[PDB]
Amino acid sequence: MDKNELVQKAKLAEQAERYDDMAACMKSVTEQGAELSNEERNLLSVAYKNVVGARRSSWRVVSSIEQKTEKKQQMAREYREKIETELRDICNDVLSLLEKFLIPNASQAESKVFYLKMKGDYYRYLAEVAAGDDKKGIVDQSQQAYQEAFEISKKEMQPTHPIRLGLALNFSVFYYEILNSPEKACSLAKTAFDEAIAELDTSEESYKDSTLIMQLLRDNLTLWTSDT
Amino acid sequence: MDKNELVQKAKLAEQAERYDDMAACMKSVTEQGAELSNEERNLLSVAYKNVVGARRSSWRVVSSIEQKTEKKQQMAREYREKIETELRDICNDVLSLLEKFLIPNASQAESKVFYLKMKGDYYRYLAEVAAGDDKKGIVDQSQQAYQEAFEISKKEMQPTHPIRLGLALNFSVFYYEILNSPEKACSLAKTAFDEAIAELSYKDSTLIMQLLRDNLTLWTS
Amino acid sequence: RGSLPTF
Amino acid sequence: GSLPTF
Repeated sequence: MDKNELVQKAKLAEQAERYDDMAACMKSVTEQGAELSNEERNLLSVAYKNVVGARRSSWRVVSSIEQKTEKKQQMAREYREKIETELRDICNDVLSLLEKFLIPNASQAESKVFYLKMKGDYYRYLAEVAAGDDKKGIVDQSQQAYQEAFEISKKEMQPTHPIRLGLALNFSVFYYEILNSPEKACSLAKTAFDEAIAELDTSEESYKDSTLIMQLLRDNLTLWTSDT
Repeated sequence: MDKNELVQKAKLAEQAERYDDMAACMKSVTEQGAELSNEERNLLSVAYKNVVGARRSSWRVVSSIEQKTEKKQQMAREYREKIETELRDICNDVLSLLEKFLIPNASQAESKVFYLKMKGDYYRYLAEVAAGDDKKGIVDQSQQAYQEAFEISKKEMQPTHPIRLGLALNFSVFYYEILNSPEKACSLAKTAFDEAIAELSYKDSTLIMQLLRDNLTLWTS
Repeated sequence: RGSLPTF
Repeated sequence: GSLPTF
């Protein structure tokens, strides 16, 4: 099975909303060693976001039922752990591809910031369902991946680049939900918004993507300050 | 396992929207042999409706890409056949549970008409993908179950009844999309709507009557 | 969007 | 509140 045929089946799977099939196709494309193109890198990101997202949504529901209810309590607990496993298996697959193929092959600063942001993303997803001594190590792994990607983007990217703005959006989300630091979250999002606004006076062809992330940066700022 | 534990695990799978789990749990409940209660019946209907519905949506997309195209049409074809196999396996599962358990156990007319309407729906789903001489037999199987449920619902069930109205909605859809008989589909939905107005759980009934007239507006346009 | 949904 | 796929 050649790479160009795996990619086509992955694009067909995205149209059919068959995201488990999409991730399996992009996983085999990545495991061939060749550096991912811009399209293939997006296909892999979209595939695993939907795959991990379905279990994330399922987890928050069964976890809330387990908390908000004896015999029925157990079944909510046991079912939540089954989803929790699935969730952990998906993240470990992504972080294995990033550690073994994606990050080592990233020769451009744009690709490095992308894969390093995604590494902090899936360590954050693990932290959402983590508890105890294990949780502390995962959270630190997520903050180190975000903080790294933050500093190549600050030195190699313009303030209006969608990858830099998207990383600042997820990094600030990490600070609010994972570290429980609303001040560091609001400061990070407000700085990225204003630096991009200041640069807007002096970007092209990425109009739609950057302005959408700028709105999400201000949306999160509005909601977080309301929790004074 | 416990039937109550299976039902409550199925209820858990719905809130998590893990419909393959819900169908597997509800399939085991049906296989125990006892007549399903109204709650268990709706959980089974909702389960397989979502499992086959995901493949139906995927099939329409990949099949349309295949016809609306050389090399790309090959993979689009191969992908549709893979989805078609998944959809065939799901439909054969529901029809087997109806043939060996659900319909024979149906005591009330309500329990009946519901399960024959189920049988006509999942043969109609098979007719959406079937081709050749196999399609002719599948289409007649859907109409047979649809007709039987319609004659029983006409005798016992009130005209404003949800399942009687819901069966007329799906039967009219069968005539329009499978048999390509719009005048028959429009007629069936019109008398069903008009017979319900003659009588006038009202919220469930009036939603289907809106859907029946909604299809009438579309088909006559 | 023609057939019956489950609400 | 995180980044969507667009």
